[PDB]
Amino acid sequence: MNWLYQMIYYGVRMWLVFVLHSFSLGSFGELITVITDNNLIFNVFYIGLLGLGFI
Amino acid sequence: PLPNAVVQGYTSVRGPKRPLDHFYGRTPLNIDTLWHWVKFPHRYDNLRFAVCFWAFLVSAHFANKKQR
Ligand SMILES: CCCCCCCCCCCCO[C@@H]1O[C@H](CO)[C@@H](O[C@H]2O[C@H](CO)[C@@H](O)[C@H](O)[C@H]2O)[C@H](O)[C@H]1O
Ligand SMILES: COCCOCCOCCOc1ccc(C(C)(C)CC(C)(C)C)cc1
Ligand SMILES: COCCOCCOCCOc1ccc(C(C)(C)CC(C)(C)C)cc1
Repeated sequence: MNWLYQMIYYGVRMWLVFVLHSFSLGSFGELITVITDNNLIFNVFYIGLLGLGFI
Repeated sequence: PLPNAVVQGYTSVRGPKRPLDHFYGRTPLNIDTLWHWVKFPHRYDNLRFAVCFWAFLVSAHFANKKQR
């Protein structure tokens, strides 16, 4: 029975990891874009077009 | 259509015209001799690019803040 338990536990763990990390990252992105849209001196590719994307 | 006097510019006698002065030892100064002193802008072109960017950006910032 512990095999079933560990399988369920790690499946739920992977689901939570993917979902929460994607959601948090997107939320931080949206807050930063709100700050830059409200301050267009900063609405510029301030890290770089490819640097941030590669990172 | 018009007489030869009108064409040649004189009725009887062609009058002498005083020639143009030259001012030896220096360039002529006329309305058409000014590019010798004033060429097209060539010294601050890159500063022009930078300042146009900064002007656009600062204007956009303050306009968005005013509108909001
Ligand atoms: C064609 C159909 C019938 C209509 C005919 C009449 C048409 C008239 C309109 C055209 C007028 C042109 O006017 C023209 O002016 C110039 C000035 O620039 C005169 O120019 C004249 O004076 C100048 C200086 O003042 C002299 O250096 C020059 O040698 C002499 O030609 C011309 O002599 C005249 O012909
Ligand atoms: C309404 O606008 C006012 C216009 O005023 C014109 C200003 O004219 C003053 C010009 O003064 C000089 C004098 C000499 C020169 C030199 C001879 C030094 C220029 C040179 C070496 C490029 C030929 C340049 C400018
Ligand atoms: C776009 O142009 C607008 C303004 O144009 C100004 C043109 O100025 C040129 C002035 O011409 C001169 C140049 C030199 C001089 C001096 C007196 C400096 C010459 C000198 C010392 C040799 C006698 C006088 C007039």
